[PDB]
Amino acid sequence: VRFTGLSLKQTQAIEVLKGHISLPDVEVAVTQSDQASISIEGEEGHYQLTYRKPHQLYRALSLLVTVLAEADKVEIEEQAAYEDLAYMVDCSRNAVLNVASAKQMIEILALMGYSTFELYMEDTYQIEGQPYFGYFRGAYSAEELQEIEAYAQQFDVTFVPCIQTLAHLSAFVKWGVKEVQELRDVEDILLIGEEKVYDLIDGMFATLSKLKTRKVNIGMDQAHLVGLGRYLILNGVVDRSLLMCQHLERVLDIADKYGFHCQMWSDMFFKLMSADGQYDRDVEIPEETRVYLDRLKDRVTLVYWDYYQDSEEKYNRNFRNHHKISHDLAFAGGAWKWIGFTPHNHFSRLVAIEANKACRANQIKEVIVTGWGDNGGETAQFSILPSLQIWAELSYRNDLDGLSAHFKTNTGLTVEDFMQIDLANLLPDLPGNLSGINPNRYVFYQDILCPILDQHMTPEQDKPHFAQAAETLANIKEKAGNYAYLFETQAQLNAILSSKVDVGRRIRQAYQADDKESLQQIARQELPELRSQIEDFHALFSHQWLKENKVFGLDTVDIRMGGLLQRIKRAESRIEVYLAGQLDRIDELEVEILPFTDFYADKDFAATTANQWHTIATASTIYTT
Amino acid sequence: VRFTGLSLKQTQAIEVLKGHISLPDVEVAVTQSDQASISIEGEEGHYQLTYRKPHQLYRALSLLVTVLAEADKVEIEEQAAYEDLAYMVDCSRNAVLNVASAKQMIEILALMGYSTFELYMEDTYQIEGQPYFGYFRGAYSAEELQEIEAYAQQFDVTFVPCIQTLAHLSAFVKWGVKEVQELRDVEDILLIGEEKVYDLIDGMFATLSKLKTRKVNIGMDQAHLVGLGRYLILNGVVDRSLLMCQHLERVLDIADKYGFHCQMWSDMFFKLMSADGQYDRDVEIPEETRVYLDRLKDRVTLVYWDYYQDSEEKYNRNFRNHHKISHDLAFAGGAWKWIGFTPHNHFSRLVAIEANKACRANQIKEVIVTGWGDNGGETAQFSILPSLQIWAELSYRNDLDGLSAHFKTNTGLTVEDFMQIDLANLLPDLPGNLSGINPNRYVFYQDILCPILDQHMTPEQDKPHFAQAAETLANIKEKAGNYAYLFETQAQLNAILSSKVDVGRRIRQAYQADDKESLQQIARQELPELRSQIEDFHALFSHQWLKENKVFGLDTVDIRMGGLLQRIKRAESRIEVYLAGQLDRIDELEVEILPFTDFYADKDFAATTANQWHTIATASTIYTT
Ligand SMILES: CC(=O)N[C@@H]1[C@@H](O)[C@@H](O)[C@@H](CO)O[C@H]1O
Ligand SMILES: CC(=O)N[C@@H]1[C@@H](O)[C@@H](O)[C@@H](CO)O[C@H]1O
Repeated sequence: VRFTGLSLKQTQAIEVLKGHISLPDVEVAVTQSDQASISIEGEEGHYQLTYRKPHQLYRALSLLVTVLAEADKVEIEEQAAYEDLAYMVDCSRNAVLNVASAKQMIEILALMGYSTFELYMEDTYQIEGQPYFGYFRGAYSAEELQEIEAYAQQFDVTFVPCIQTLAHLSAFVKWGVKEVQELRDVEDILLIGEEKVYDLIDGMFATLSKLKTRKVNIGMDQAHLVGLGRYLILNGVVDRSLLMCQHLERVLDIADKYGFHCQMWSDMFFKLMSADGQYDRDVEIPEETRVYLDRLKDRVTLVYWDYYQDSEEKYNRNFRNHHKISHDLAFAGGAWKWIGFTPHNHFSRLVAIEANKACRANQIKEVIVTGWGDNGGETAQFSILPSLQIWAELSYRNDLDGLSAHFKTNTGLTVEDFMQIDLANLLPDLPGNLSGINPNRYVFYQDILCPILDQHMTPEQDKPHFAQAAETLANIKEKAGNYAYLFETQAQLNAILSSKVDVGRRIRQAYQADDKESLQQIARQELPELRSQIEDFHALFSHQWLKENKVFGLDTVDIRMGGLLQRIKRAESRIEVYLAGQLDRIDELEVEILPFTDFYADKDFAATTANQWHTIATASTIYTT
Repeated sequence: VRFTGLSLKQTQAIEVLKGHISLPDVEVAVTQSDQASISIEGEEGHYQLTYRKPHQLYRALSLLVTVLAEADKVEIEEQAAYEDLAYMVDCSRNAVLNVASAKQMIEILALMGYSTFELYMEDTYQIEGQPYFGYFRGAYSAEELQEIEAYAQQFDVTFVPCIQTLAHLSAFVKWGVKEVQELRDVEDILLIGEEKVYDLIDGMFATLSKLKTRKVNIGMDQAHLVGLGRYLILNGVVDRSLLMCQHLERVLDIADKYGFHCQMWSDMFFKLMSADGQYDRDVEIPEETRVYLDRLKDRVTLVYWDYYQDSEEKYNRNFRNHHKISHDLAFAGGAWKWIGFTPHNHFSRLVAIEANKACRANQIKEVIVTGWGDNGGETAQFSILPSLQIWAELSYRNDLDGLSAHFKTNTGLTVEDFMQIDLANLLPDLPGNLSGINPNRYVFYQDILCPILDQHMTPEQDKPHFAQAAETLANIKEKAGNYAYLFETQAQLNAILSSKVDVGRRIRQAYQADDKESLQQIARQELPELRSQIEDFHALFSHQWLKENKVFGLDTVDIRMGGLLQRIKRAESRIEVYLAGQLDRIDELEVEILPFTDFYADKDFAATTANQWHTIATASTIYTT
């Protein structure tokens, strides 16, 4: 590859990206031009490449590599619909992306066309004088954040931290020392009005001000009981919509002190000013709150977040609700990686297509693609690359015609192969448009003796689905190069699910039929083999985790999986005592299984959504007193 | 032994009790008399024994066996201070007392002098038409409760179910079906004013009405956020003291429909009407509430519960507070068995002495001794027998001069030997008068690599304390007869704690000193042996659990211990990886350990209180989303 017109910075960036893409032997003249986000023209090995914004050079090169495998003549012109496209990684659900993996992620985002990289850190960044904040969580040092940001800057990608300045601070506020307890209202919510809370928040911005970036998402989502705990005890009943504004104004003043411009999640305005306390509502704004908001709206960008709607109209409705408060809006979409071990790129594609229509219809300047890790971070950080390419394609081209070819240029895999990563969730009888259906997770963590999700299993279809999935994924692993770990992990999981999906039911059928030879088989052969496979899964999972994340947080998985293993040993031992005639009855097996949840009771399929480890694993108490 | 004056019922009861006590070959003439709770006179093999209330015969027999070992001549007269002395077993914290153990407990309570046996059941009794209420919890059927009660009736011991009609329903309200969710306010609290809530409660009393007893404790403690969840969203802001009264009225109306008389925990009146939301307060009663409350207080007995005070004076202050609301009061004291694996009979003794003074000074007629099982029910049900004998002696004699001798008649062990059961809690530098200090539990469940309670350990003291305790307990085990299991369990726990108390610290010390030999030894000898020892403990614990309780709830302990075991394996593997030179640092060990809590920071000792498994075991998230 011969380039003319590059700076040293750009030539060095390109050197890094040769680790992902193969530049052919051609001559490319490069310039900045406002004419297009990306333009590439020329033929017979001599090409002219222009970008509007510096970071767009890297997507241009991915396009160039792609189209030259196909043809000698190139006519590319792209007009991105969004001023900014960002990817936000969850670093608060136990999985803290390690620095080396943050660098890989940045490289890929740059090839895809993202302008912005973001980390969501509730308590997982260090604040001077707050030793419990992020303690044993692998909180990023200021230096690590600076290194990560500086790396992104190598590709003209900007960095935006997503923090919390109200709720979602559960891992911090649990620490039973006065310096932390005095900051609390209730649950995971900080105490509005308490000066020590504003000292903490000032501390958050002092840390962040060590970065170059002056753009921040301050959070403030899901503070459902705000003003109703220690706040209510100290101050009595207040208008909670005004309370939100008072808090918001204090935080904005602190941001201003450090020169930051803020975004925030939008949901609490709607929840606190709607009759049934929900996000998706047209709001009745009390006049005093309307006056307060009118002055605050000019100082903050509201982020409408929605990972769920299957149609443009549903989004547009919410955009119209938001316009009643502000026209300075951004949108946050979803790269589904928060439903256990296995992502849902398929569902992500479905909703992105529709969200992109709505966002364009409402002149949304910025889309933030979110990669949440709900309830323990058990899905791989790189599991959702197809979703990321999907949104990039939608911004730059408004279609997916180039999705797989650009994807294979950037990763070595076709997007279709990569999206087989979803397989543990893709039961055949599901419609593609319902969210959160996560058998990958609940089949895995379910008990043996007390299988409380058993009514949601359909062994005739599920067993061969999982078995075939494991074979499909082993084949993809062998051609996945450096992405192999992802597929190996999923293959082993599907192998486990193919038998575990009904082992609990088979134990009960054998018990009821008095088939003792079968119980003996299950206790002495199948369940010990099940433990061996789970330990193999745990090893693969640990390799995956340690490759992507800091070690901190893996401990919760160690605990969860060690518990599962011990519960399988209980199944073995209880069966043995019964077979030895030292029990008349196995009481666990005498209990009739009820539906776990009725959330999809009306549908013809049996699967469901169950995404809390502690209620998957047992009907007993385990965290409560 | 030969008796005259016995009914058939009494003759049958004494036959059963010969299983516990050794009646000497003497002649006893028995009659009821008003002259004393119990009197015994006579000599030379011929005795006259009177009792006031039928159940007191059985304590009288315990006393007779005791004194006849001392002497031929007998002069006994007792006047009990309390009309009723009850023991309440927690059957809601995962450990549901099996029917066989309920019968043993009743037999022992009879010999001690208790008039009343109680079971605390949040969701752990069956309600027709409510299939999720007690699901997979080992909830008692009506027939099991009837059997337990009829068995108590054999000894003229009455039965009082303790239930919940407001909060503490967490194991039920988690179930994600509409028929459960529609009953919810917030957290573990039912939705006041919802008719389906009142249908549920009617169901509760429908079940209980199948019993003979017409006395019930309806709960209503600790509903901290009542009115502030779904209640607030549906109904707006209301006077919460009035809300409580409205709910209470409804519940009492349901009780009246079935002929019940109610007791209730008193705390929410004080908490809702005090300015800081605390129990130990003389409260200003709002005017509208006083009207409502004065009516309600004539329909229910308030139970002042307090397990913590080391002085009469503090109890007296709270009695005075209560007396400004009602003179229809009972008192609840504590047999401390809710702080992990190991009871605190010693601390129970200390507070009982002072509480007994206060109850006597305030004319209290009924004392309920409570045996809570907080956060998984991991302490043995029979671990607190000394605390039970203590309260019986305080009622009947107003002193403990007879405590050890009556205890040994009743159990075969001196009370001093039995109370060694407490040892895993009895660190030598603790004063006797501070509650909740439970190294038994937190030393056990603490992580290895990330030992977040390490600052609370005092190895030079604690190590020989635990090792010596294990020997002491092994000796007592050998003379404990049918109670041996209790001491066997505790012996193995103390053996584990003597090394585990500082294994995390020694790993850190060897790591910093670069003592790779000690790291090897710890990885390859100590930690595998530790896992072996914990598996033995798990085996002993399981035998104890299955002897005393239903199998339901053991699963949570399997999970917890399974997870601990797996975390010890992680410590082994991380060290190995490091020893192999495939890591430059073990990041877990580079984190400086802070105090876990400042609760007892001002004291001379290092130990503390930490009684939530999920926060002992990890600093990561584990139940939150
Ligand atoms: C702003 C926002 O997205 N908040 C939460 C987020 O933390 C994560 O849990 C996500 C996926 O389930 O759901 C949202 O309710
Ligand atoms: C009425 C009552 O005693 N309520 C609770 C009880 O459930 C138990 O948890 C106990 C020991 O901690 O503490 C209490 O505050």
